[PDB]
Amino acid sequence: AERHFTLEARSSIFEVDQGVYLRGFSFNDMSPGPMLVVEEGDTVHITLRNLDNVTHGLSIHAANTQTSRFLGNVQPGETREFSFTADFPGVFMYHCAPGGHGIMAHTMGGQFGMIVVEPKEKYRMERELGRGPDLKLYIIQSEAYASGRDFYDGKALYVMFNGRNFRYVDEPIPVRPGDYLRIYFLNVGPNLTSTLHVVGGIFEYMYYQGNPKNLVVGAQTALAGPSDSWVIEWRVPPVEGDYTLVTHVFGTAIKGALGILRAKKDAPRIPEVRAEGVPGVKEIPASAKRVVDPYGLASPGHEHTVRVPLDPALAQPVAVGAKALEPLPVTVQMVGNSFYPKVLEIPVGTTVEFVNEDVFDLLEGERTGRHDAVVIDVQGPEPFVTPKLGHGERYRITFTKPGEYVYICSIHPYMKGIIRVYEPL
Amino acid sequence: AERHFTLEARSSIFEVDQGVYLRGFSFNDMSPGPMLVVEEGDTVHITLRNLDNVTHGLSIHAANTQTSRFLGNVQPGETREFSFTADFPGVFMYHCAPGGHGIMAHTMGGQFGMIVVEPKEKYRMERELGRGPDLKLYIIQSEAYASGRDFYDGKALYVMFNGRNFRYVDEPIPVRPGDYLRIYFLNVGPNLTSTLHVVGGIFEYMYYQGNPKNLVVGAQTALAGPSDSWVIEWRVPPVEGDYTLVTHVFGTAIKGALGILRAKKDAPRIPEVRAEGVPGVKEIPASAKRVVDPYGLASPGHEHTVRVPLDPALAQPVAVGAKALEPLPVTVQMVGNSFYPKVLEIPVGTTVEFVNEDVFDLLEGERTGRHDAVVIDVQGPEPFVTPKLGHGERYRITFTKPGEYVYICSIHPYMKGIIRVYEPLSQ
Amino acid sequence: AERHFTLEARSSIFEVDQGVYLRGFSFNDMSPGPMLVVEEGDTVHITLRNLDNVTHGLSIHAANTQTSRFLGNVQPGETREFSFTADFPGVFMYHCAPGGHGIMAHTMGGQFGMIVVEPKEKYRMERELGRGPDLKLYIIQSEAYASGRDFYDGKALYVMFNGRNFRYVDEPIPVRPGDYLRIYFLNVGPNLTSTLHVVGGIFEYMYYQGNPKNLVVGAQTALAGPSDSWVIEWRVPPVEGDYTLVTHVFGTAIKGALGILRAKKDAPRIPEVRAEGVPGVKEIPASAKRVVDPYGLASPGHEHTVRVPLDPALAQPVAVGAKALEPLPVTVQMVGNSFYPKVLEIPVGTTVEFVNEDVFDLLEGERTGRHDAVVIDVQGPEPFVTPKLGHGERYRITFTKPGEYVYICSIHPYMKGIIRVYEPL
Ligand SMILES: [Ca+2]
Ligand SMILES: [Ca+2]
Ligand SMILES: [Ca+2]
Ligand SMILES: [Cu+2]
Ligand SMILES: [Cu+2]
Ligand SMILES: [Cu+2]
Ligand SMILES: [Cu+2]
Ligand SMILES: [Cu+2]
Ligand SMILES: [Cu+2]
Ligand SMILES: [Cu+2]
Ligand SMILES: [Cu+2]
Ligand SMILES: [Cu+2]
Repeated sequence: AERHFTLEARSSIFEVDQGVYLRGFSFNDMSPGPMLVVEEGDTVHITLRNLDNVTHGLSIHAANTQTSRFLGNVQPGETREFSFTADFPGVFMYHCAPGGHGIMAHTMGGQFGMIVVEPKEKYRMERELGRGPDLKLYIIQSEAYASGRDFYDGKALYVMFNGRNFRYVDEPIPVRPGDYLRIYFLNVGPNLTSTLHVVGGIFEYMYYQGNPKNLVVGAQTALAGPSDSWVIEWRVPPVEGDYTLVTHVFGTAIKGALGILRAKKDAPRIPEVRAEGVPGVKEIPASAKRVVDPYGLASPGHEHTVRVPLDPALAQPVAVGAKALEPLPVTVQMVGNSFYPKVLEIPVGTTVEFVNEDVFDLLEGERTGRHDAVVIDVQGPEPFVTPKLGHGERYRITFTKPGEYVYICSIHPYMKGIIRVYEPL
Repeated sequence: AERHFTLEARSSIFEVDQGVYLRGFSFNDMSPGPMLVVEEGDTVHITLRNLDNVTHGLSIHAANTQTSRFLGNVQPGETREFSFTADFPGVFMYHCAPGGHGIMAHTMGGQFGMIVVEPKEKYRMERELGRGPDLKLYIIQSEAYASGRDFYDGKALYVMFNGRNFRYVDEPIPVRPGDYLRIYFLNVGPNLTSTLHVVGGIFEYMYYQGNPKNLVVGAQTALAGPSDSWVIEWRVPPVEGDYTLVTHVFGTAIKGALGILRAKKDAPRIPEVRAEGVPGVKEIPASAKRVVDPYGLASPGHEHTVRVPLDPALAQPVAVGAKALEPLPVTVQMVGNSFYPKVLEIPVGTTVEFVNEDVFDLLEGERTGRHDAVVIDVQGPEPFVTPKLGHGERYRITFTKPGEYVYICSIHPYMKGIIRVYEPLSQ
Repeated sequence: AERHFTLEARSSIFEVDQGVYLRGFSFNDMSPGPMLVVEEGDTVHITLRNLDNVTHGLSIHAANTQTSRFLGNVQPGETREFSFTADFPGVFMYHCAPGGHGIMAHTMGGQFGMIVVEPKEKYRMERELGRGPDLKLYIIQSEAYASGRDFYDGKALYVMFNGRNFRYVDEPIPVRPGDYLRIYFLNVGPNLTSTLHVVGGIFEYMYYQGNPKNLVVGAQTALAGPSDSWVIEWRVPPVEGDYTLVTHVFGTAIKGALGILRAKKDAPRIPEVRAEGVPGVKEIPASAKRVVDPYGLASPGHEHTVRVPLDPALAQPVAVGAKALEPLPVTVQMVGNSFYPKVLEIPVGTTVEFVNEDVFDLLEGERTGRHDAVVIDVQGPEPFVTPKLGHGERYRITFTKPGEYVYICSIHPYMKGIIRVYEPL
């Protein structure tokens, strides 16, 4: 058949926990984005629309043909149409791909999902039992970051199944003892490895990449690096109670990646568990505990604020050898399309040094990791507009008077920071 | 056969290097715990006893049947009895499972071990040679943490084979050139991946999860994430000398995960190398150079102490636009069933904000990641008790007078921290 | 056949990005080192020479026989000769092996490379097509570190294919639509996992370790931990354009691990891409923007400098209910054959505590992780010499007068740090 899907690139807000909101980028106002399911040999038609005010694009791992000419560098308001044949069965990632630096920077902000290509060849348990699964479960594991600095460092704030911390503890997935389950698992990462496990289960058959040829049997874990996938076949044992789904990378399980398969003889067949996030929200309620934003300003502001005391060399003349010591500059890094620290408070007389730690400094716009810092809200006498900095390039500003400045990158306008200059009354 | 094993949950202290002690939890006073070996098709009876003052439990990956109802949420002094059939051959992890948050928090404190299910189908090198191994080696790789903060961040202090840094450098494993070795390897993690390697060897046959069907041949490395396992068959080449066992993740090999197979023509046949820690101690000697405790107070105390100077906004009135700036609070995180920083020294007038960074705030007791802070050693006029905080909830306290305080969490009484408040003697 | 290769251990400087220089250790002045290619069943003769002023050695994973007796603990000026038979086909790492602690410490400084053992049994796509590859590509992924602290913590500064950030973006690899490519991939790490991917491709056949028996089919990623390898067979789809080679661990792709296969119908047949770095330099030019050195002093110096104010307990007498508080010591760690922080600036009256965080404290020289700290080129009134510290051992020094001290480890003389003591004028 011919199958058609529409993906819409957008800026969004995701509710990842009770009272916890994440700012980022989506397809169709959900993270993970819409789940696409086709059969091996189908023609797949994609319409990609950019509804945002920055450039986006698309990579789709089910296509064994050129994609970036057709689906990259999609400007604000532009549409693309692309078709391909699904020649390889299994479980595939899709994600945003503006091109260059932006492929990595946008993917980590929420722009990812799953496409399943169901094989003509039946999986082994289906063949052996003469019937299809009693239940199919589709799961994405993914990470959320508090800053571009933390993204470079591999320090995830939350890790989750289908876009919400402990989603399937709050709403346990109903199963029955004796059910043939088929699980479709994709770890999008983007940094951390996963080892998927069910407490009370040994997976009978698993298929690396979801291809029926790549058979592994009798496993306690399914090992998956970023963008690795598996199809897993397992019968629920003939005993009632909770069979917990978890990653055995326990420093990530503790951050949200744990759910429950609740086995009861009379359990209802509910709507299909798709690898899709909850719909995004329109605004942040005033009752929020935390707002996470890797690229821009986050709440509460005080947990992202660095207040620097006066350097000992500025408080008075001090020295080591011959002449007086100069004060040390205070660094603000450009890193992972963000400014680190996000909010800096310094005393009059301090020199700030911007430094670009992003590495890919070719191309332009959302395809580049070059950055500048340009004031957009001026409450002081010393507004600033830095040059555009390549990797490892630097720019110094000395602040001599009190004031407060909100600034952005002109190339990537969702990058935002604050400098405040204080003085004794 | 029917096979019976007894596991005893307890609080323990492990000597992980010369003069270096680690506080945590165990089964039977060793980390890794008792190694269990059965045959495929055996009936396995487990007796679990809780000898500690907090709740514990057990998960056992060789069981393909419901376990949490029968072995979870085991109260202090309680016993459970459970049986299952070993239907699947291989190398399996077992670990503590109070339930919920505690599964992750207790496992990282030391409560893990191995159960092996030997297959009825013989492995390929045994079949080909017509005999069993000349020596079996059972190995667990595991991590130790200085704090729950470091646990969240994946920053291990030590990484080790069978519970002690460079154990098999200090005591090399005797083998002979030409020996048929069979290695049973489990990476328990709980955070880091392993690539097992022997210097001077290429592994002939390997079996993912220890299942004979999952064959990989001719490998320089055996890739294993947390709770992944392998069985490996290899012949020692016909040349004497040291063949070093190591993980090729070299930032973890450097932390303790390296040992020696010492090949000599006249080497005695030693008893099998079991995947079990050295038994623990009851007191820490005065000779100790370091005490590590992820949940509580560590030694020396100064290496875990943050001393804050007076906020510039408190030192005098300061301003940006017009009105004076407020001082920033000093943060104490509850994270990985610990307080971070462990010891905080602040000047009078300072406000502390407790914030709960643990995420799972459901259930109760050892099953929850809710926390409070309650003073239990009062050496000042301002002892305190916070509410019980869920994820991302906060509580502020302003300290106006000098003093010191040791506090715990009432939910998890092994969590411990210190606040000291200082003031110039001139006042 | 009988094949002979010469490896020369030395100290080197690599240009890993434009204007960015990395100090470390090499074979033959390139990182990765020379690529060695043999056939299954060949006798391989190695000549190892140590051209440096510290001990080096060699481990070679293609040898299934004792190596360390013959190639370990190679003193300055020494030569070793070693032969073995290549009995196992695939893609193997080699690296420095002085012994003990130094195996890990030297390998992370750049001393690694690839040896390929081509199988007698033909790979599947070569069998099916009746001909060899149109182009062979040999790729190493490796990491670079700013400090031994960062090495312990898994925090790589750069991650790259064949020794230079975005090398194959700056110079894309020409291919033709329809080409049979065979890729020989080795992740040397030494810490991070990789998931190798081509944008617009699904890998047809892959071989774990490069052994023809270990077949995996139809994959979007090839998962590889440190020292894991693959051989990958893939046909370029019949469409012109760029097919991007990348690791899906996107926090490492963003640090330099991304390249381009540029597909054109009229592309010339270039020479095979060898898994070898760019030859090093003898001096760092005036133009340089960054010098990285995990063991020693880096540039600019101020980005590695910690300046401490006077302890509140030294400023004035303070107490917590009883007698006056003592000041807390300021820690310098010995960790990963380096001092952390690299540069420390402290006020007169401050006590410093050196602590050895390296764990392996047996053996001697480059085989041990024992360390001391000793002032060279003395130009301050209070020079120091610490004892040689084992793991977790400590030593205190109280500084009472102003001055500057450059210091080294006597055991590992390339380790270097600075302490400066300041005083009000
Ligand atoms: Ca919740
Ligand atoms: Ca030791
Ligand atoms: Ca560049
Ligand atoms: Cu995008
Ligand atoms: Cu991709
Ligand atoms: Cu920018
Ligand atoms: Cu427990
Ligand atoms: Cu488990
Ligand atoms: Cu608690
Ligand atoms: Cu070396
Ligand atoms: Cu090696
Ligand atoms: Cu040294």
